[PDB]
Amino acid sequence: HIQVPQKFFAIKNLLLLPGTYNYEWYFRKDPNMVLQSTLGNDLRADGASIT
Amino acid sequence: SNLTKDFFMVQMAASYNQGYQGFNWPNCTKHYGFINNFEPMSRQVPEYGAN
Repeated sequence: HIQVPQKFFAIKNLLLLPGTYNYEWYFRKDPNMVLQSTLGNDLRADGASIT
Repeated sequence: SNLTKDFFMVQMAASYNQGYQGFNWPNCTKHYGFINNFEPMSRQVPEYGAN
């Protein structure tokens, strides 16, 4: 149960005025990029998955 | 942790005047403060069913 920030510098601390806004975003499922490992092995072969 | 979205915002707004902008590690943290004393943690116990 995590809380990820917003890192894109234009809309990370923007002040909005009234109006209706759409806000789309794409997330990852690559376990080599999402997760970290101490040994640094492959996490796709050694099957790790996030859903 | 167990601490809710409702009530973590009350503690960070009272002690450090945060909320409505980015939650960050504050500058001046006292000894009896909240964020240097809060320690979340997690374990995983098995199901302990019939088998």
